[PDB]
Amino acid sequence: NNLPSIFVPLVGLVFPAIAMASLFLHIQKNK
Amino acid sequence: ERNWLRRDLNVVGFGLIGWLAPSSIPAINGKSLTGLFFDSIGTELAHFPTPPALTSQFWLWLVTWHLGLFLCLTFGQIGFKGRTED
Amino acid sequence: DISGLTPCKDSKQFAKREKQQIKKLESSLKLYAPESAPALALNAQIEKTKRRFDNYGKYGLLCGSDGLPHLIVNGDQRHWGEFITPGILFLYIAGWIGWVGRSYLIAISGEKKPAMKEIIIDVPLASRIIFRGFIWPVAAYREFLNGDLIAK
Amino acid sequence: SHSVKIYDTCIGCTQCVRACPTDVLEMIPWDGCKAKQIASAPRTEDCVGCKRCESACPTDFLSVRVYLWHETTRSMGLAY
Amino acid sequence: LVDRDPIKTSFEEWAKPGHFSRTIAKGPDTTTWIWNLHADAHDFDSHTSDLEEISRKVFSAHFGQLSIIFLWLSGMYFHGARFSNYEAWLSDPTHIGPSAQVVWPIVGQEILNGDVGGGFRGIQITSGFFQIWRASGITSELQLYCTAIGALVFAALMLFAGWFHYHKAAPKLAWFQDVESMLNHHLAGLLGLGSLSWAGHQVHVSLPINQFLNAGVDPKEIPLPHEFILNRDLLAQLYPSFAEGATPFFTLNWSKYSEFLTFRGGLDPVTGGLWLTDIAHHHLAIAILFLIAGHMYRTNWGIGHGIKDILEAHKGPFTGQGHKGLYEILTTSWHAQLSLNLAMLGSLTIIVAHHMYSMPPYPYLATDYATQLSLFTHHMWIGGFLIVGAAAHAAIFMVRDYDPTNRYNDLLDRVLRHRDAIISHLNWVCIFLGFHSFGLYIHNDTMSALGRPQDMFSDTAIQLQPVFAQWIQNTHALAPGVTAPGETASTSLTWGGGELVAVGGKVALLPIPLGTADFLVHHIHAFTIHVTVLILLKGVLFARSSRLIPDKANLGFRFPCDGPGRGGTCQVSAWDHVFLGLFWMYNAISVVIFHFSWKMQSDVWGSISDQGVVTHITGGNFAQSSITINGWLRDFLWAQASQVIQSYGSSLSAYGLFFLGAHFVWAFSLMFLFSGRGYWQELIESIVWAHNKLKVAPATQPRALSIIQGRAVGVTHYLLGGIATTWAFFLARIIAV
Amino acid sequence: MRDLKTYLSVAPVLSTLWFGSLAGLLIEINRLFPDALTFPF
Amino acid sequence: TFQVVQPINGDPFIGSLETPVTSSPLIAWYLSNLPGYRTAVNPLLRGVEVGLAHGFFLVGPFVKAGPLRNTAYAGSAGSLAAAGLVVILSMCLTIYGISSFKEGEPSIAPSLTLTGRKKQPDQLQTADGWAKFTGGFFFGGISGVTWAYFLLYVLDLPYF
Ligand code: CLA
Ligand code: CLA
Ligand code: CLA
Repeated sequence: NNLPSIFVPLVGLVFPAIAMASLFLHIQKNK
Repeated sequence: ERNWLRRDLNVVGFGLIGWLAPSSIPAINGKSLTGLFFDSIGTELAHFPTPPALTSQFWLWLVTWHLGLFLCLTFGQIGFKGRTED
Repeated sequence: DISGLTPCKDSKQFAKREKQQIKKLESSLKLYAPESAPALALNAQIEKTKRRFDNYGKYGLLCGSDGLPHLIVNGDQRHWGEFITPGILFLYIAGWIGWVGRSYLIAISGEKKPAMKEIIIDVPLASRIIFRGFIWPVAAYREFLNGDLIAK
Repeated sequence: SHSVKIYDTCIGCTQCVRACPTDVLEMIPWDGCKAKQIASAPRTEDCVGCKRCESACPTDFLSVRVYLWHETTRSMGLAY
Repeated sequence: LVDRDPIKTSFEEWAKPGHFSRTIAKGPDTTTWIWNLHADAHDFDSHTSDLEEISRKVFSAHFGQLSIIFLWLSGMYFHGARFSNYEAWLSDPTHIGPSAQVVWPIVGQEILNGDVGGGFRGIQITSGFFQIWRASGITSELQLYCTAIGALVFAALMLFAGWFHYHKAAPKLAWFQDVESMLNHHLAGLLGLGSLSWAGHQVHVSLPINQFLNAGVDPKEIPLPHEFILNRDLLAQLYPSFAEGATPFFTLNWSKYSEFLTFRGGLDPVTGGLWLTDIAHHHLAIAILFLIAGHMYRTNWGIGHGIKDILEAHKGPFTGQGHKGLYEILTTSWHAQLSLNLAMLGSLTIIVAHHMYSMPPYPYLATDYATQLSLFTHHMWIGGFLIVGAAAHAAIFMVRDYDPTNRYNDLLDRVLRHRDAIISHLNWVCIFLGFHSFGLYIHNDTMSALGRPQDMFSDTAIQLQPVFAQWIQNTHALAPGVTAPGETASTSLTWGGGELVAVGGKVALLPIPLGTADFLVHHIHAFTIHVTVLILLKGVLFARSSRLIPDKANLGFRFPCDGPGRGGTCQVSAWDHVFLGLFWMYNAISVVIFHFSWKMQSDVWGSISDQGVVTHITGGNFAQSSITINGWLRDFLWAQASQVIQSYGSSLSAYGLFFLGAHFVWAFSLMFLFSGRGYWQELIESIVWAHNKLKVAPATQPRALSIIQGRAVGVTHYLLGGIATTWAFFLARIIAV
Repeated sequence: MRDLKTYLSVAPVLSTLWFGSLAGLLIEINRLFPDALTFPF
Repeated sequence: TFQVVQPINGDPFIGSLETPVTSSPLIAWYLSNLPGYRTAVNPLLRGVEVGLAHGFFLVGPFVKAGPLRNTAYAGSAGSLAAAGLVVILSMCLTIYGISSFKEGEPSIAPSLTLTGRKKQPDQLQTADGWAKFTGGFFFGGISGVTWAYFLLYVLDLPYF
């Protein structure tokens, strides 16, 4: 199939970047 | 903090002349260190832009010439400037 | 035949081990003159190897399938010399040592500075106490009966 | 800031207040010992948690006790 | 200037342990007292604050050291005369393995007396004493017996001198602070005269006897050394120039001595070592140079230099007052001198280890592979240990003897005022070297595992050529006839001349090529050395104060921590920086010795046939296999450990036993390194409880080891286990092949 | 000498003498009766 | 006697020193003219210059050392990788700017020169200034990568 050519980069490069950016913004937040 | 070298450009000419004068004596089997370096420079320009090979004698002459030249320049600066502080 | 073992004297692998060891020793002797000292040493080694194998054969040990002696420690009377008698001897000796140490420690406990008698031993008192441990079982048992063995 | 507490087994030796590397501890008058003194701990916001005071106390178990707690810029010894 | 009978000779102090310290002399309340007794035994500074007493104590201990060394030499010479096969080896050096130790047959340990040739059974030695004795002209065991007797006499003399110069006539402080006279005497007399005497011995003894031996003469038919002195006709037959006597020397006709004073270079084809005439000329020239150099410093006659005057005149626009004040520091502190001398001696030992393998100075030494490997490794380890000790004592000086109010120095003050920049730059350099040296090995491993050999850093895919070292090799190979006209051959065969020297069917030395693997391993060496220098220099520079603990100098040189505060302060003392640098020194030296062993076995050592084809021990696999960590694990550690693990039942079984014993000792150290004191003190409390129950509780209360003692035990056991394992592995591998 | 006798009673010297004598006795015992695996008497 | 090293601005109690490396007139002139130190210019224009310079450089290593260096697709793959790295760096700059700066606050840059003269604090240390800088940097980096690829693989210039 062609699905692994999409989901492997999606889980290895895109989702980690989004999660790390969101988590850094969360931990750096103050009020 | 400015003019930290106490600029005196007479050192450049004096050091260059005081290196070129003794180094021009042909005590090396009829040849001089400056002469050997200049002939090596001339030989390596015949195949421009190809660089000198690892087995060429150019590098040895370059290093040995610049060692003495730098020694003359440094000692000239120290002597010229040290006359007024001691 | 305990655990399917066989006596050493009937074991063929035991003899093969002996033959291999002797043959290995004999190949080194051919490199030296018979009168030289190394030849004498190798002769003594060969004789000692033969004597050791004969003695192991005589004592009634048990061999496995590899031709190596095995020890039985279950308490059978036919193999009491393997574990029981050396164990009793060791227990006697260890009790002697411990009793002598305890007696010396108790002897110097009443002094002004008992610590200084531990780094610099009082030789005559220890020498007098050394002989007393030869009868340690009787003294220890009587002390246990009198209740002086355990600190109150 | 850390927590520094004093108990009434104190003998008034002064050795804890001489040992502190920041001014946290001081002597106050008292009654209950021969020396007529006891240690006090008014400035525990300046405590670094070194326990030099507890190494100096001669009581069987310490008459001064330090309990490590929330850490701040002063209590971490940061000069950044 | 001495004092007559300063201290009475008596046995009274022998019966009062800890007399040197007020605290220790009280008595053993706990077991910590016993450990405190041994740790402070030789710290003479803590005993008394008088410099004269410390100097007098220091002077006498060196006599005891010399006595112990002389006893060791006497034993070494005696064992060669009585329990060796030296005389059989002297007739056939290439087929007989040297041996000088024999074992009593007790519990079956006579198996260690394996054959070595010459009708002898013993333990093969790898110290190289046989070659030393052969190069000196020694032929019979009578001479060795005489040498052992003389060494024993000298040991007795040293012991008597040590007693005398402390109990009968102890020099004053003014005698010790005469550095000009000491330097003059140690240069002109100790070194120059020793070199001249050795040159004379080589001229009159070693040259004729070694010529006779090289000619093929039976050692029992060679004339005795004194016959060459009483009979000048024999020397004239060997060397015609001896017929003219010393007349050419005094008429400046020195060219007549060219027969036995040469400048050949290279190796002797018969023996595979350096020419002895070159060695004699070298020692003569060195003696002249040291004799001249010993007339530099001023003494009672006014001519010469003053060291203080030289120091005071060296200052610059960047350094302020310069070296002014360094003369007073180095004449009042024993620790700074010790640190400087330790560093220099360690560097010299490493240089000696590097030099002795490429220019083999002894006959039949290059073809004895085990001796070469052992000497290299031994001297590398000694140099590393001395270098670490240098930093330790520098930190001790910084903590104790630093006093700017009376001993100000501008150069030391300026270093302490910018230490942050130095430490940060060294940190960055270490990180850069670690990334760009070890990372290339991980890249190679990943590319090889993924099936992409064309993307590796190697001689076939991506070359990293060390062009600077190759240029130096080319310059040194072409030196004779261009820049060294007086030389006949190059200084070493490794420069790449192209010639091969073979002795008895084995390869002695030949050119050593450099490629991609050498680049990587050299940068690994640089990285490890830089990290070690970081840990030691940080430890020295921050000994007195830091931003974390401003008052660190008041706590001393050897303290465990300053408590759990400031986030935690474990390992802040200067002692802990030496404790941590020992581990990195071990790492660096292990890597260096592994590199040496594999490179030698792969590219140099081997056997030569009749047709002239060389078969190396491992077949030249270093170039392609060492570029990966898997290669080091497989082709070096796995393959070459088969000799040591198969040694049971043979004469090499002692190495097999030591392998496992050292493994156990190394693993045993991790208990002290990973755990802390409180657990063990709590555990002892329960054990003491049952001893109280049976009335066997000691009056000396048991205590757990201190924090520093536990750290020291751990590091000592760690180093012992690792070094012993490597030692057994190397010896078992190299004796068999 | 009383002080010399005191130095001979210190722990390390006494332990060394005791262990040397013990090792000698054990070595001679194993020399007279080698390879003992069982107590035959 | 003449001495070269002096304390920073004459104050010996501030943790720095003045050396020829830090205070040489040539070095001082060179650093003052870089875009990162032009405090009186629109941050967008400095960001565009920084992006252009940094994007132009990145093409070389990716092109020459990449997994497809020995194939006909070397240049395109290298340029695409450089563009991806530029995108990642732009994301990092945006995230840093969001985390560090709050809307409506004044600048936190120093407002004193080395000679004691009062100056307007840099506007790069504000949310708006950093956003402009990041948007200039992204546009500059993409433009530099495209220019490098164009020069290397659309014009057959005699390089190397
Ligand atoms: C010429 C060389 C030299 C000299 C004269 C000294 C002299 C000194 N050093 Mg020193 N040192 C040196 C080299 C030297 N060092 C080197 C090379 C290192 C680096 C490893 C060190 C590291 C070092 C440290 C870390 C310390 C010293 C200290 C000292 C001082 C006290 C030493 C003491 O009490 O020893 C006591 C001696 C011992 C406890 C013996 C140790 C035994 C070793 C570790 C194990 C041997 C194993 C053995 C084979 C097993 C057999 C055991 C047997 C019972 C069966 C003293 C002035 C101390 C100091 O000044 O404190 C303020 C200190 O803390 N040194
Ligand atoms: C094998 C274990 C190991 C490793 C890897 C290290 C590594 C390091 N030690 Mg170290 N150390 C160790 C054991 C180890 N030590 C032990 C047992 C001790 C004794 C207690 C010490 C004691 C010690 C001291 C005292 C010091 C160090 C320091 C250092 C660092 C040196 C500077 C540098 O950049 O090096 C190069 C770094 C490496 C080789 C590690 C990187 C590994 C490769 C390159 C993989 C890279 C992956 C890459 C980044 C992508 C990953 C991304 C991820 C998503 C997968 C380095 C990180 C020093 C320090 O702090 O720095 C100066 C220092 O002062 N160590
Ligand atoms: C005469 C001395 C003596 C005596 C009677 C005992 C008796 C005992 N010890 Mg013990 N012990 C001793 C010395 C002694 N210990 C020493 C010196 C140490 C430090 C090495 C220990 C360390 C120790 C531990 C760690 C433990 C015991 C335990 C025990 C109990 C279990 C039985 C046993 O054998 O344990 C085994 C005992 C040992 C292996 C100790 C080694 C034997 C030493 C070498 C004997 C030394 C004798 C001494 C030199 C006497 C000199 C006499 C002379 C002056 C005349 C038992 C009550 C165990 C217990 O029940 O916990 C409470 C336990 O866990 N002991």
